[PDB]
Amino acid sequence: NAVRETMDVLLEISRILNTGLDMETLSICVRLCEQGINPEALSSVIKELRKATEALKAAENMTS
Amino acid sequence: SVLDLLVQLAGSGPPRVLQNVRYGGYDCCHLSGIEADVRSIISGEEELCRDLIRKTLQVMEAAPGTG
Amino acid sequence: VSRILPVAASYSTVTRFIEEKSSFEYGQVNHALAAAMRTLVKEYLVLVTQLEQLQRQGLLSLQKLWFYIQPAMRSLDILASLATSVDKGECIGGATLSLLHDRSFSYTGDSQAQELCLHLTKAASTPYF
Repeated sequence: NAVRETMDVLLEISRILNTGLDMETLSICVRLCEQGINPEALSSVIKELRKATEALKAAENMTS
Repeated sequence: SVLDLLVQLAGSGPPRVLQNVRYGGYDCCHLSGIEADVRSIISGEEELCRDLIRKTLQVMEAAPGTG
Repeated sequence: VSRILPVAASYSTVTRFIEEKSSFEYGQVNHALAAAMRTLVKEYLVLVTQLEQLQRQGLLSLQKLWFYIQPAMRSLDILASLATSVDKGECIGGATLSLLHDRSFSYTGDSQAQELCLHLTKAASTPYF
């Protein structure tokens, strides 16, 4: 229960923080952090994949 | 580290443009000014939405329509 | 004119088909098929709107309408043929889905019709699925 409450607290916090991490994205980041993955590397990968996803979604939208 | 990652991600969402009593000296234009500004923002936003939908329809009516 | 008019005839058939098959009694499959037809008819109306705009600009004529309408002529012929066949056999449920499969195969000859029918078949199977 404590894990779930921390999870949805982080969800609300990120939503206020104008960063928009979703349910499973937050779970994945939690699992990586307990796996021993640097938060900064996680965020860098997240931002790079956000940019790549934006570009790819634009391209696929005009490719529909 | 999750909080740090959230910190780096912060500000990455879409920006938001819209989201006993007075002692006789508490009479302040700021409260009434804020109310006026809010009621301005509502109206303005509605007319902006109307303009944007009108522009979208104007473009579509100038567009071939099959793609 | 009479070469183009079959498109409008097909349209009057499609409209009657939609109206009939949007009554609850005619079944959810037919309801969704009518909804898809309503989308297609909206597209048709948009096309005719654009042609009206070009009329109102004094920039269209006869053969241009005949040229512009040829893709739409084929599309509407196909749509009305499907609607008429489904109506005349009063197909419901898996019967109608069967008919839609077979028609989609018979309309393999033209890619426009193939794409339209594949869209329709996915959409209509969504309720059935």
